[PDB]
This record gives sequence, C-alpha cells and structure tokens, in this order.
Amino acid sequence: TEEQIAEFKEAFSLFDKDGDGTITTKELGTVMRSLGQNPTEAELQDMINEVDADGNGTIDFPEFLTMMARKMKDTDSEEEIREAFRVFDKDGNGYISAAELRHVMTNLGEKLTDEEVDEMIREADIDGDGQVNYEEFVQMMTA
Amino acid sequence: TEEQIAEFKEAFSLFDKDGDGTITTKELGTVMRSLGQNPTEAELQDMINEVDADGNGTIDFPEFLTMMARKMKDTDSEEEIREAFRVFDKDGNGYISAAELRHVMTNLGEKLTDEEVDEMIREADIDGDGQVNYEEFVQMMTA
Amino acid sequence: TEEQIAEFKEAFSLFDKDGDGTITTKELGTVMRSLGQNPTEAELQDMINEVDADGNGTIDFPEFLTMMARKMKDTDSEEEIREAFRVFDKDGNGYISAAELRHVMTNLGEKLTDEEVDEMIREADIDGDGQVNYEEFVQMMTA
Amino acid sequence: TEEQIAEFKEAFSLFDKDGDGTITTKELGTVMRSLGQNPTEAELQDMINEVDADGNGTIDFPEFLTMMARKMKDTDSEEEIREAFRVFDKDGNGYISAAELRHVMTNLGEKLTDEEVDEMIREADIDGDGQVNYEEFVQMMTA
Amino acid sequence: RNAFYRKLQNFLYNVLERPRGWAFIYHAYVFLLVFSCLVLSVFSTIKEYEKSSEGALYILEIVTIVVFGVEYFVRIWAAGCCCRYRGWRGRLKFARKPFCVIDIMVLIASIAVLASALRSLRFLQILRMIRMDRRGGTWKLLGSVVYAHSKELVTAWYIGFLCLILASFLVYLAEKGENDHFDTYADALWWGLITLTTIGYGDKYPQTWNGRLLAATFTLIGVSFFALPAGILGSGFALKVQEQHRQKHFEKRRNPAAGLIQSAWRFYATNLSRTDLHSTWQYYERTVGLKVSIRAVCVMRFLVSKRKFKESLRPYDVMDVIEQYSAGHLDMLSRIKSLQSRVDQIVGRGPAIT
Amino acid sequence: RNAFYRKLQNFLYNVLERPRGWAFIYHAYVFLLVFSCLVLSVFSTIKEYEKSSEGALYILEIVTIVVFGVEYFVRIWAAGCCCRYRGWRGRLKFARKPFCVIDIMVLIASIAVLASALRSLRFLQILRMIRMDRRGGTWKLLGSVVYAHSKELVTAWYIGFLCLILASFLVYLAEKGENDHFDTYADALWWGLITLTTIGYGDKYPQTWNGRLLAATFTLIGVSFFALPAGILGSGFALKVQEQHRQKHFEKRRNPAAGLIQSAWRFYATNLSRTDLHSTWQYYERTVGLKVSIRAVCVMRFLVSKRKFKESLRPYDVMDVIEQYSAGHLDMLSRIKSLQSRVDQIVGRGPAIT
Amino acid sequence: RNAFYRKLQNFLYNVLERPRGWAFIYHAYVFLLVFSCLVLSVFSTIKEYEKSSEGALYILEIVTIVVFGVEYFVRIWAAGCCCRYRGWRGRLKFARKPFCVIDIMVLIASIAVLASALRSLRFLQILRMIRMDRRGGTWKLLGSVVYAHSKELVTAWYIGFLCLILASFLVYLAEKGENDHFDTYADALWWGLITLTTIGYGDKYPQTWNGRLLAATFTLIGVSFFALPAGILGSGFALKVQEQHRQKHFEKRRNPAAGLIQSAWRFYATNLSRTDLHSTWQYYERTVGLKVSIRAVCVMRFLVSKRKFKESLRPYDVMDVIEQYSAGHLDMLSRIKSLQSRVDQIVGRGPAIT
Amino acid sequence: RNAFYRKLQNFLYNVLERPRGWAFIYHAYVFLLVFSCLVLSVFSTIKEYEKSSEGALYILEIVTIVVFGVEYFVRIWAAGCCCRYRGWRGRLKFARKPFCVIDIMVLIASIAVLASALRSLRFLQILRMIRMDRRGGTWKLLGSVVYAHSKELVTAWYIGFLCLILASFLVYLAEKGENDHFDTYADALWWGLITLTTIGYGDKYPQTWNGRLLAATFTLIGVSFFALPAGILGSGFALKVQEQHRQKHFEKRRNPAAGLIQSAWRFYATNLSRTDLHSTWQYYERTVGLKVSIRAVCVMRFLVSKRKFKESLRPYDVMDVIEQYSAGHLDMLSRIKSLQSRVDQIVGRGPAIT
Ligand SMILES: CCOC(=O)Nc1ccc(NCc2ccc(F)cc2)cc1N
Ligand SMILES: CCOC(=O)Nc1ccc(NCc2ccc(F)cc2)cc1N
Repeated sequence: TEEQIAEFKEAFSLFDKDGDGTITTKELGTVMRSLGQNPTEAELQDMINEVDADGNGTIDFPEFLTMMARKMKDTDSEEEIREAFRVFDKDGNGYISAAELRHVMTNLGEKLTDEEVDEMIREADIDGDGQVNYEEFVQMMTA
Repeated sequence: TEEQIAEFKEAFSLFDKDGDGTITTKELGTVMRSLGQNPTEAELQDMINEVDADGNGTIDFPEFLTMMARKMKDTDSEEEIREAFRVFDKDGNGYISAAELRHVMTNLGEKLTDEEVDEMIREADIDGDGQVNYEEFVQMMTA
Repeated sequence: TEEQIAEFKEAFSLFDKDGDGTITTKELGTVMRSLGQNPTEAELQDMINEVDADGNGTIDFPEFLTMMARKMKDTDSEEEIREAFRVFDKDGNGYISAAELRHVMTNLGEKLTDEEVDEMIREADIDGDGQVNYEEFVQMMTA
Repeated sequence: TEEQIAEFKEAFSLFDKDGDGTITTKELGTVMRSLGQNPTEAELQDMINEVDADGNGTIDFPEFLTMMARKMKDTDSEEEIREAFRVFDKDGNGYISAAELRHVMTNLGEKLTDEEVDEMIREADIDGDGQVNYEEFVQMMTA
Repeated sequence: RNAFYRKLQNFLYNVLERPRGWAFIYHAYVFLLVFSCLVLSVFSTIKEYEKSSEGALYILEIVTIVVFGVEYFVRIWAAGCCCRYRGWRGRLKFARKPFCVIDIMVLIASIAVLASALRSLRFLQILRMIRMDRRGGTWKLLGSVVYAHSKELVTAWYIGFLCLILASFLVYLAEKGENDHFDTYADALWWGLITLTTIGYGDKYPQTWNGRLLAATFTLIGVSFFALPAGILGSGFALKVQEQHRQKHFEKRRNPAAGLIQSAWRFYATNLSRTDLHSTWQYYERTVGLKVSIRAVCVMRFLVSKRKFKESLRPYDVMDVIEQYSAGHLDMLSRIKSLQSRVDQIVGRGPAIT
Repeated sequence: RNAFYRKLQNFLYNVLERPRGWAFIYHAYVFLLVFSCLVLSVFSTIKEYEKSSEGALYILEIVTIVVFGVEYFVRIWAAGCCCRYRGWRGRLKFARKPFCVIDIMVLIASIAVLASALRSLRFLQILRMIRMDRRGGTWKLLGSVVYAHSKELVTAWYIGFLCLILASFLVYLAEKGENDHFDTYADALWWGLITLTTIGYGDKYPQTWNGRLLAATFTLIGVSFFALPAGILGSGFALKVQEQHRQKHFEKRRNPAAGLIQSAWRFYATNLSRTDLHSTWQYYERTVGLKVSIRAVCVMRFLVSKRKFKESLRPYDVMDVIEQYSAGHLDMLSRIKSLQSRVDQIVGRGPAIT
Repeated sequence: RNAFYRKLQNFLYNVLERPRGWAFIYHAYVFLLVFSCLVLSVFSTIKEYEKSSEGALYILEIVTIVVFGVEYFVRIWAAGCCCRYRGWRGRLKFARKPFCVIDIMVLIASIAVLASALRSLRFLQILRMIRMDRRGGTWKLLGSVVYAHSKELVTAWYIGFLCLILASFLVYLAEKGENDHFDTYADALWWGLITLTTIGYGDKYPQTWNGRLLAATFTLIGVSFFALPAGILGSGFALKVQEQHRQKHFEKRRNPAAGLIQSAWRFYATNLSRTDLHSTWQYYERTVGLKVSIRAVCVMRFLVSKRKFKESLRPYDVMDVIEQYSAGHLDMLSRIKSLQSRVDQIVGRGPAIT
Repeated sequence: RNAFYRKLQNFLYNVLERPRGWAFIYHAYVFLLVFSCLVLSVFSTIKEYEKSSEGALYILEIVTIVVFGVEYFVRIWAAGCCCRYRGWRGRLKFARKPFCVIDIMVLIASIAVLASALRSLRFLQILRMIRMDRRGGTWKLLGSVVYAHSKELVTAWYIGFLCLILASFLVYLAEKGENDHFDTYADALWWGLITLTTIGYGDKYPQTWNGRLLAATFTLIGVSFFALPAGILGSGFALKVQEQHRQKHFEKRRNPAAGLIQSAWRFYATNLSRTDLHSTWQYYERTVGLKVSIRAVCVMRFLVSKRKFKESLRPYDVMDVIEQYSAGHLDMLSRIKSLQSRVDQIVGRGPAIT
C-alpha cells in the first residue's frame, strides 16, 4: 500500500542515515546500537546479503520495500522450521510442553521475555494444555 | 446388493444408537461394550477417522455402507502385511511353523482362541506340514 | 541347425527315459546317476524350473531344444559373474593369481580336476603370468 | 594458431625422437631423463593413454596438438579438485592457511620449490591474509 | 470374586513368574531372608557367640521354611494364571518339574528337621539360593560368551600354563638348596600358582638373587596373562549388552508387526460365506446387522492396527538413516510417479491428437 | 557499576555455578585447601609430630572456615545471576536447599569450635569434600551404568559367591585338624575372602597338599570372577563415553535449531495487526517507520537465523553419509525437477500445437 | 572297501586335520591323557606318595607313548586324505616337517626309555603338549594384537618403568637405615617389583611413616599402570572377535560366489569346437547327444549356481541396509526403466505421426 | 659423492628422524645398550658381586658415552637432510633445542666422569632413556585419553576415596584395643591403602570378628573400585586404536588428493602469458617447443594425477557403502541423464515438426 510504501521509506531513511539511497552496514550497526544491540559487522553483512538484491554492501530502498512488503508465508521454510521445532520435542510426537518451551526459551539463543515466550505459547498452545503441538503451530504461522 | 444395503443400514442403526444418521464415538464405545470390549475413546476416534469420509467425528451411513461393501482385496496392504508376516518368520524363508504361529497368537497382541488360530493355520497352512508359508497366505488373502 | 535339433532330440530321449515327451525329475536323477552324480530332488526341480517353460515339473523337448540352442552370451549375467570373480580377487585389482584360482578350485564348491582348472587358467590367463585377470575373462566368455 | 601449431610440431619432434609421427613410450622416458626425471614405464604409458586417441602406445602429433591446444578450463574436474582442496582444509570452511599449504607443499607429493608454492599462494591467496580460500581458487583456475 | 479370582491369579503370578515391573522387590527380599539365615547359620560357627547364634537362628529357620513352603503352594495356584494349566490336569501335570521336585524334597526335609543337622542344613539353605534361578540363564549367558570367545580364551590359558610350568621349574632349579621352601617340584608349583595370580601369601620366596632374577621376569609375563580372561570376559559382557540395546529397539518394532497380522486373519475370517471360518465368530459369540457389525468391528480394528504396524519401528541409527533414506528416496518416488502420470496422459493424448 | 554489578554477578556466578571454562581451577584449589587440611588433621594423629601438627593445623582450620563461610555468602549474592531469583523473594527463597542447609549447619559448627572436637571435626571436613558435588551426578552416573549392566553383574556376583562358599567350605574340611588356622568355618570364610580378592595377607594358608590341591583350582576360578566387575564397569564407562562423543556432535547441531524457531515466532509476533502479540513490541520498546524498522530488525534476524539452523548440524559419520546422501540424492532431485519442468512445458504446448 | 578306504582316509583325516565339527573331542581327551600323565609325573615329586606315584605313573607312560606313536602312523596314512600326497612320493615327501621330526624324535626317545630319566622325561611330555598346536596360531594371534597395539603398550611399559625406578629409589633413600629390609638398591628393586604387581609377599615394607608416605602415592600410580596391559590386551581380543563376527557373514557370502565362477568356466569349456577345452570333457569321460547332454549338464548346473551366487550374501547390518538400499533404489530403477520405455515409444512415434 | 652425500644425509636422517621402516631396530638396540648399562649399574649394588660389577660396568660406560656423543654429532649432520637447515645458519640455529641442550649437558658430564659419581651417574643414564622420546607423545597420548575420560575417572577416584576413608576409620574403631597393629588412625590408613589395592602385605589385619565383618564388606567394594581406572584406561586405548584404524584408510585416501592439486596449480602456472608465473618455469629451467613441451610435461602429469586423486580413496565400510551407493546411484544418474537427452531431442523436434 502507498502508506506501507511511505512507512517503509520512513524506516529506510531511518536506516538511511547518510541518505545515499541505500543502507550500508555502518548505518545498520548504528541503528542497532540506537535500538540497543551490538550486531557484529559480518552480521550486518548477512542482513544486507539477504536484503541486498544487487549485492552492493548496502540495503537500497528497493530491497527495503521488498522485505517490508513480504510476509512470513512469503519465506519458504516450512519443513525446515518444523525440524527446528522437532529438536526440542525430542520424542518427536508433535507436542512439546509449554514447560520445555518456556525454560529453553529462557536459556537458549536469543531468549525472549516472559511475555514474549508467553505469547509464544499462547499462539503455539491453542488447545490449552501447555503441551505445545509444534507442527500445527508452523502450519498456522507459515500459511 | 440391496439386501447388503439393508443389512448395512440395520447394523448402522445398531451403531446409530441415537438415530442421527451418523455413528458418533459414544455409540461406538457403547456397541463395543455391548459386544463386550472396552475400546479407548481415541480408538473409536481412529475408527471414525478411517471410516469418517467427511471427518465429522461420527460414522455416517454413507461411510458405513462403503466400508461394509468393501473387501479385503479393496484395502491395498500387500507388502505391508507380508513384512508383518516376515517378523515372526525371523529366518525370512517364507515358512513359519504352525508352532510359532500358534504360540505367539496365544501370547501376542489380540491373541485369538484355539479355533481362531486353528482356522488361521488351516488357511495359512494349505499343504499340511504346520510350517506356515506366509507370502502364499497373503497372496491368497489379498486377491 | 537340423543336426543340432537331432542331437538335442537324441539327448532329450536320453533324458526322456519314459518317452512321454518331457523330462520329469525322475529321469533327471536317473541320468545323473547314469553319469554318476547324486543330485537332490529339489536340485532336479530347479533344473526343470529354469528349463521348464510351462512349469509342469518335466523338461519337455521344447525347453530342451531352447536350452541346447542357447549360448553363454545368451544368459545375461555379466556383472554378476564379475562380482563372483571379485570375491577371490580380494584386493579387487582385476588380477587373481593362478595360484589362488588353482588352490581354491581344488578346495571350493564343485572343485574340478587339474586339467579342468588348467584350461580354466589357460583361458583365464591369456597373457602368461599366472595372475588371472578376471574381468577380461568374463568379457571374453560373456560375449 | 598456426604458430601454436608450429611450436607443437616442434615439441612433438622433440618427443618424436625417432621421427615416426608418434611419440612412443621410449621417447617419453628419454625426454623425461633429458628434462631430468625418471618416469616409470607405466607412467609414460598412462600419459600416452590419456593422450593416445587411437590407443597405439605412442603419442601421435594429432594427440600432441590436441593436448597442446586444450586449456585447463577444457578439462572438467571442478568438484574433484575442490574435494582435493578440501582435504588439507580439514575444517572444510573454505580457507586453508598459507602455512598448511606451504608446509605440506614442501613435504607432500611432488613438493615444489619455494617460489613454486609462493606463486601458488599468491594466486591462491588474492585477499592477502595467508589463509588460502580454496574454492575461490578452483573457481578462478577452472574457468 | 471369580473375576478377581482369575485376575489376581494371572497378573500376580506373572509377577511371581517372569516379571518386568517390581517383582524382584519381593524376590530380593525373600532372598535377603534366606541369605541372612545362612549368615547366622555361620554365626553359630563362632563358639564365643554361637549360643545366642542358635537362639535367634532357629527363629530364622522357622521363618525360612514357612516362606518357601507357602511359596510352593501359592506358586501352584497362581500358576492357574497359565492358560494351558487350569484345574485338575494342568496343575496336577506341571508339578513334575525338576526344580519343583528338588524344591519339595529340600522343603520336606526342612519341615522334618523343623518338626545335629547343621551340615546338611547348610546344604539345603544352599539349594534354596540355588533355587533363586529356576532357569540357568546365568550358565546360559556365561557359556554363550565363553564359546563366543573360545579361541581367545584357549590362547590365554595355554600360554599362561606354559609360563607357569617353565618359570616354576626353573626357579625350583634356581634355589634348589638355598631354601627349605623350594624343596620339591610340588613346592614350586604351589609357589607358582600362588604367585602368578598375584595373591602373594609370602610363605615362600626366592633369596638367591639369581633365582630372584628368574621370577623377576616370568612374573611380568604370567601375572598379566592370568589377569587376561577376567578382562576379556568383562568386556565381552559389555560389548554384548551394547549391541543388544540396539536390537532392543527392533523388538519394540516387532511386537506391533507381531499383532497386526493377527487382525489381518481376523479380517479374512470375517466372510459370511466363510462360516467354515468359525474362529472369530465363535470368539465373538462367546464374547457376546450386529454380526456384520462385529465383522466391521474386528476388520476395522485390523485396519487401524495396519497403520499401527506401519509405526511398528520407530528409529534406529542405521534403521533411522533407513527411515531418512525412506524420506528422501520415497519423496523422490512420489515425484517420479507424478512424472509417470505425466507421461501416461501424454501417451493417452498421443492418439487423442493423432 | 550496576551494569558491572549484574555482569559480574551473572557471569562470575555461572563460573561459580555450572561452568564450562576454567572454574574448576578455583574449585580444585579450594579442594586442595580443605583436603590438605584433612591430611594434616591426620597429621595430628602422629604423636611424634602431632605437636607441630596442631601448631600449623589450627592455622589451616582458620583458613578453611573462612573459605567456605565466604563461599556461602558470595554464592548467595552471585546467585543474583539467576533471573528467577533477584532480591528479597528469590534469594530469601532458594536458601532452603538441603545442600545449603547442611552447608550452614556444618559451617556454623565450624565457627563454633573456631570461636577436643577432633573426631566430629574430621566428620565436618568430610562433609565439606562431600559438598564438592552438589548434584550426586557421581551416584547418578554410577547407577545408570549399573542398571544398564544389571544382569551381567548379578551373573558375576552369584557365581563368585558360589565359588567362595564351596571352595572355602571344602578346604575347611580339607585341613580341619592339620592347621590351627582353619579351625572354624568362620576362619575359612575369612580366608576365602582374603584370598579370592588376591589380597594375600599370608596369615593363613593350607599345608596338607590335598587341601592345597583344593584351593589350587578354586582360586583359578574365583579370583578371576571377583576381578570381573571391575573390568566390566571400566569398559562400561569407556563405551558410554565414546557413544556420547558421537551424540555430542548432534547437540552442537541442536542449539542452532534450538534458537532459529525463537526468531521464527519473533517473526510471527511482528504483525502490526497482531497488537495482541505485544511480546516483541514490549521487548523492543523496553530495549528501546522505526517500529516497522524493528519488525524488519527481528524478522530479518529470523531469516538469517533460518540459514543458521540450515547449518545447525555440520557432520556425523552416519549423519555425514546422510549429508553426502543429501548431496547425490538432492542433486538428482534437482535434475528430476528439471525434467519435471520439461514435461510441464510439453504438457503446456500439448494444447499449444493442438 | 577301497571306496570306504579313501572315504575314511579323507574325511577322518580332515577330522584329524583342521576340523570344524567334533574333532576337538578326541583332541581334548588325548590332551587330558598326556596332561594328567604330566600331573602324576609331578605326583612322583611327593616323597610321602611318590611310591604309588610311580606305581601308576609308569602305567600312564605306557599309555602315552602308545597313543602318540600310533598317532604318528595313523596321521601318516589318513594324510592319504590329501590329494597332493597319495602313495610313495607324497607321504614319503611330507614327513620332513619340523613338527613331524620333533614328533618322531621325542617319541623314539619315549619308546627308548619305555624299552633316572625323570627330568628330561618331563621335558618330552612338555613337548607333547607343545605338539598340541602344530600351527603357532597362538603366537600369531598374539603378535597380531600386540603389533596392533604397539604404541599403547610401549606407553604403558615406559611410564610404569619410570614409576618403578623412581619410587623404589626414593624409598630406598627413605628407609635407608631404619630397616634391615631396605639395605641395598637391589633390595628395593625386589620390593618395588613385588609390590607394584600387587603381589604383596610381606617380607619387606616401610615403617618410617615418611617412607610410607612415599610408597602411599607411587603405589596408587604404578599398580594401576602395571595392571593396564592385561586390561588392554583383554579388550583387544574382545574387539577383534566382534568385528570378525561381522566379516564372518561375508565369507559365508563369499563361498557361493566362490563356486559359481567354477561352473562359469565349466560353461565356457563346453563348446564342441573347444575340443582344446578338454578339461571338462575328460572330467566327465573320466566320471563317465549324451555329450551335448553333458554340456547341458554342466552348463545348466552353472546357471542354477548363477542364481546361487545371486544369493551368496544374505544379510549384514551395513550390507543389509545395502540390500534394503537395493530394494528401494532398484525398485526405483525398475520404474525409471519403465519411463525409459515410455520415452522410447514416444521417440518411435515421433516419426510415426510426423 | 655429493649426490650420495645428500642422499645418505636425507634418507638416513629420516631413518634417524621420524621413521616408518626399520629405524626402531637401531633405536631399540641402542636402548638395550644404555638400559643394560643401567642394570649393571645396579649390579654394582650387590656387594657379593660388585667388584666384577664395576669391572665390566666401566666397560659399558665407555660404550655408552661413545654411542650418544657420536649420536649427537651424526644427528647434527644427518639433519642436513632438512631442507630448511643446510649449512651455517640452519644447523648452527637448530641446536638450541631443550632436548638437544640437556643432551649435551648430560653427555659432557658423562665424558667428564669418563675423563664416586654413582648416584648422579644413575641419574644421567636415567636422562638418556628419557631421551628416548624426544616428543612427549607418551604424555600427549595419555592426557588425551585422560581428559577424554575425565568425568568417569573422577567418579571412580571420588567414590573409592570415600570407601577408603570410611571403612578404614570404622575398623580403626572396630579393633581399637584388641590389636597393637591398629593403634593410630595413621595405622589404619596405611592398612586401608595396602589392602584396597589388593597388595596384602600381611603385616596387619583384623582379628575381632566384628572388625573382620567390617572389612569383609568394604573390601568387596573398594578393591574393585581401585581396580577400575586401570580397566577403563586399558579399554580407552583399545577403542581409540580401533577407530583410528578406520580413519587411517582415509589418510591413505588423502595423500593422493594431497598431491593432485599440486599438479593442478602446476597446470595453471604453465601459461606462456603467465611469465609472472615463473615458479614452474624456474623449477624446470633449474631442473633443466621444449618449453611448451615442459608445459605439456607438467600439465599432463597433472591430468594423470587427476585420475590419481580420482582413486585417492579406495574403500571404507561406510565410505565403501558410500562407493556402492555411488555405483547404483550414479548408474541411475547416467540413466536419468540419458532420459534428459531424450526429452531434449523431443524439445528440439517440438519445433521441428511444428
Ligand atoms: C562394584 C563394587 O565392587 C564390586 O562389586 N566388587 C565385587 C563385589 C562382589 C563380588 N563377589 C560376589 C559377592 C557379593 C556379595 C557378597 F556378600 C559375597 C560375594 C566380587 C567383586 N569383585
Ligand atoms: C603381556 C605380558 O604381560 C605384561 O606385559 N605385563 C607387564 C609387563 C611390564 C610392565 N611394566 C613395564 C616394564 C617392562 C619391563 C621391565 F623390565 C620393567 C618394567 C607391567 C606389566 N603389567
């Protein structure tokens, strides 16, 4: 949408610190520190790489708008993320407890906040037993 | 046949306890207790699932008649059941004794009666040596 | 050839002891004893089976003449026999010594006579070093 | 080119010691000793074999010119040589140090001279850190 | 009560019989009873304390004979658990087991002396603990491993024997006169065996440093050689148990396969024309439209068991890569079958447009 | 300092808590302190040197109680490292651990006597070294291996018992009168156990060569049998550690999978319509166009983590041939998909030219 | 009888020679004979019983020499079992074996003294039991495992040596004057070796608690180190036997492959034009239309053996997944070949409709 | 001679240096020399024979110092074998090795006393045998296995310690007054360690049957526990050597891959335009139409090496099923590529007939 296009141009200029028309890696680390994070330079590089259509080392507004307009169902990682669900459900029976989900989401990777994992289980637990069926949740998120 | 259709409607109403036009899980557990068995509710569920064409949680008379009209040669499990024969013929040479068949049919799964396993071997032993050739027997049953 | 057909009818009647027009298993064991060997009845059975076109339990003269007219290059077992060569050439380098060939041909399977293994190596050793290249020999025999 | 053809005829006569029109194995060992090396006769054989179009045991000038006119990008061994790169990069991360390259090139196979391995790393190290990315180098050499 | 009558007989005898849950609890405890009885039986063998020893020991003897006599009878009736044995014939037939007969023999001797028997009393308590097995699977397991390792063991045994013989004889001729210890070849052989097993009683040893130089090599060999068969058989058990763990995954797979075919024939016998197939009909009519209902009952239970056996094997490292093999390979087959369908429609429209 | 306050608490307590780097350095050294304290506590048990023994030993006692009292408190605050425990409730809640309470009990007794306690003093230092564990994973690891090997061990134990009993009893009736040593069955049982373990004190032995011929066989059996369970459990550990090495490669694989799904839901919660999904928005606004920027921030970090989990497993022999399986098989699939495209265009031009 | 003559020679010598069935029965029993002969030879070494010892021992000596002299001859003739040795040349040629010559040497000495030889008599019975082997496969098996483990063993041996040397020397300078035991470095070295092998004679030990503190560490190291090579080689056998079990499945596979090619050349030599191929014709004419019949005889036996070798390998875990690999993969190939046929007919009707 | 000069230096130093053939022959023998020298050095420690001991021992001392001084120098020059060290700088640079410097230090002390040194003389011969290693790969191999087994070992060590402490203390309070043996806790600890290692000196033991009942359990535990780490590390070696055998097949594969890429760059540097690539041209011109001939020389040697690396890996059970995987899978790919060609020609004649 045109308002989507405007918000994406706004955010792009936000990352477009120097205003050249692309988002170099330096603005990316800059905006990450502005948000508060210290992303390694190779990290900002791969973000460009998976955003940089041309591969110039900067995220142009073309690449910006294309990412900002694309949805999760526009990403093609169904069975991948399902295997990634399978790991914590070591039994591989389709249901991982909200217990194991919550605990490991508190002490693995970018562990989230309580409400973060809370909404995670609320969307990943839809039947109301804490046991988080994972393939249903990927099916619901990926469509 | 029309008389087949009538017997199937008769049996359906037998499972059609409440007469709604489908066989819910409750009538299934009911009729199983009437026959004498205590089937778990998930068990009656899977029976519906493999009978329930629509997937409504009840076995309509449509699904009823379709099952009742279908034969064993209308089931498509040849090599499956042959592997399932192969397990007890651990040597995998095509012949399992009536001994091992009888014994394990007395102490494995839904073990049958003496005449049950007896007719089993009589149909599974057709040459008359107790050694029950199994792939011949699946070939004879599946056609 | 017509003389081939005559020799094959002659040999067939030789196996056609009772003259019925087919070679039953009994004549086969009979002629094997006449030649001097004691072949087990299942052995004569498989000979019929791989000769018996109809599968009647007897080798008719049809099956007789077809076998007698077919050549080794009419058998389709190239890579099979080559693997069977590979076993004794445990190193799998293409050359098995006339030593190992001779020795194991003296003490494995139907071990042959000295001249039997001798002609074996003479046809299997064509370059004259005792080391019996085996894939060349299957290539020469199978064509 | 015609001058390429002339240089190749010149080198061929150089290997064409007896001037028969082909390069037999004897001239090959001869020219290798002239260059200084002692190649085994089976070695000169395989050189002919991969040069000998007809398979006569001599390298005719036809085969000579065809080899001399063909380039490295005319050889079809991309992923092969890349695996052969992978061995020394035991971690398999794409970068093998100039250290390991230099050392093993000093004590493995036909180890080269210092300038030989030096130009090897200079062409195999193009970014200037000694860590020799190998798949880039095969990509650069094979095209 | 008859429902509970056969329930308790069956299940509680399977506990009493080959168990899987917590029957070893009772069995280890009755073991403790009889074993501690034995220990205090030795406690009577201390004259300083033997008086009080018997004072409580006869207490324990009463307890023991009570325990196993009642075990005899109760195992009898609980063996009504067994289908093939139910009533007069069965339980009046199975009693002729050698384990059972030696049981009753030792036990009737127990009540007889429980109506100067110390030595044979020890023997009968002995036979009780021997009675713990009932199956010899100890000896079976052992001989399996042994025969599995036969040539290794014979190697060790032989070479150790030779070291023993040689070194013993040598030192016997090394300190023939300097020590009253080593005075007959029988002497040395006692010394060799007491040494090479690293027991080291101390009551003999060489003093002539030449003789000491003899032993100070052949020890270094023999003692290790004698130490081998322990180490071998120890591993041999360890290896066996690991590989049997892996196969255990498969037997788990096997029982669901083991039952689905049951429902399979349960399907085949369901033909109304197959009245000759009276097996399941009489099973149902004994467990008793409705009969075609029962047809659908057993036959549909077969179909669900069909997918059950489909999940009979869940994982196994090589079998698990068999399964992931199945994933990629069978997905490929799905795709090739599609291309089959494509070529088939093209073969159909070959004539359609020609 | 508060940034360093929580930094040092968290990281240095994780060192203090379950570590992976160099925390055992400190822990082994404090171990050395308390242990050497124990040793010199025994050093007081030499009257020739006990005077100087206590002279320095009370020095070490001061050091020890200081060390573990401060360890009590500092572990308390450093446990502010724990998210679930931060301040009044958490650290005034977790203190009720049995390890903790026995800690404070022994330690307050330590300062009490540090304000004729030799024996129980030894006991409390004992409990200190016991305190080294905190988890019982020693016993856990052991019982795991034991139950894993249960039937093997019972085999060895049983048959060894029988050899002990039988051979001991026999020789007791083999040298009943020729030796004051073997005079009660209690005597022999002492001898049997002291022998079959290859200890060989020497204070008893047979002299009647007939009795010696008894032992000179049953030793050859029993001593090896008693030597088995050491050898078994030794391997059992070895096998366990090897296979756990292999699986360790997979857990390395598992953590990148373990985190990518985090970013996955981090993507799903990023819908502006999903204001109900206030989880990440509040995470960012608490870590605080720009918000859609933050959307792209977390969601793009998810995408890069997607390829991250794609590399979650790197190699493993069977899994590595799984990967090379993936290479050839999936390259084939690429090629078959191409042929799919070919048949599809042909199916399209079927009508195009007809 | 001549048929039975060569039958008994061949088969009963293969029993006598390398057997697979129940030849060890006879061989273990003759072992028992000669061995028990040896034992009673030591029984003469008890003066209290030596009189009756020789009284029955010369009985057993008669038995022994009889047994192995007849074994010499009967193995000779039964070696007519051997194809390469039949009559004058063969059996008058093979007798020059070192095993055979030492056999006849010791045996003729046996009958010579069987026509004060106690010591060398022991030696010759010794050589009899040594004669049990005939192949040295004991030493072969050992050295294989040893060289396989060479660097491990050298590690253990070296470090154990260093502990022995160091700790012994130290304690020698730890109780240099307080004990008559430890008075020369030779003394200590005797003590070190007698200790580190856990023999524990008791005839020496440290009393100065400082010296005891020396040993009370270096024991903890060395004794285990000396205990290693037993444990290593014990496993080494165990591992070897497991993996050789797996390969054994393949040799079972190999013999059917091992014979099918025989029938293969048996086919090729059957050409009537291949009169030069007189091998099988003379084999048949010596074992003697009918000759073309014999052609079909041998050639058809080849074809059936062709499917025989097709079943040469039945299963093997990796080879078994090789086979199940064959199932899915080859079924796929059948399906792809079908699609080949489809494209081929389409390529044929390309011109057919154009 | 200069050709033989560098030939002998290089090859014979590689023998002298890290060998693979028969260099251990010389090295074990010089080992025997110095070691037997040590033994007779102890032979001087027997006063009955010490006179003749030194009489021949100084003979052997002369031999030893001669051997290793010449070894110093000859290893120096033979180290001209090393490319990086040739002449002044290299061999006057590498001499600063700690192994080398301790070598010359002990050796110059040897010639100094070879120009009452018994004790330190023993020490320097000691350092000679220590000099056998030069690499510490003993310690490296050990610590590898140890750290690999760290948690297992700590388990055993801990629990064994606890049994030692507990049972020793208990029996010390079990026979506190009935035996002069057990009179201080130091006494018992000596007894505990001497026992639990199954040494069994005999100089102490319990007599109060209550105390004997204490030990007669804690022995059964502890002695096995102390026997564990030997058994563990023994297997640990065995497992390591097996798996390293398998990987050894791959390093065999790796060297042909290891060299083919050499010829690969040897190809790339052969461009006449690549005069900047003077590496191989100067290699040839230093090893010296003809230059394009040399191009074909090196480049064709590269191509043949290309098929060489193609055969770099021959077999390996999983890699071997990788290869047979390659057979069936790649044959399938050949067949699919054919079907590709079929569809491609059909795609070409799509327009051809339309
Ligand atoms: C792992 C702990 O350490 C041991 O388990 N060792 C061990 C234990 C028992 C035995 N014998 C069987 C027996 C058991 C109890 C009894 F009361 C009498 C005999 C032998 C050894 N080596
Ligand atoms: C397999 C045969 O049996 C053994 O190899 N056993 C063994 C052999 C040596 C050692 N110590 C190292 C040493 C070696 C030689 C020496 F002269 C002095 C020390 C320890 C044990 N257990």
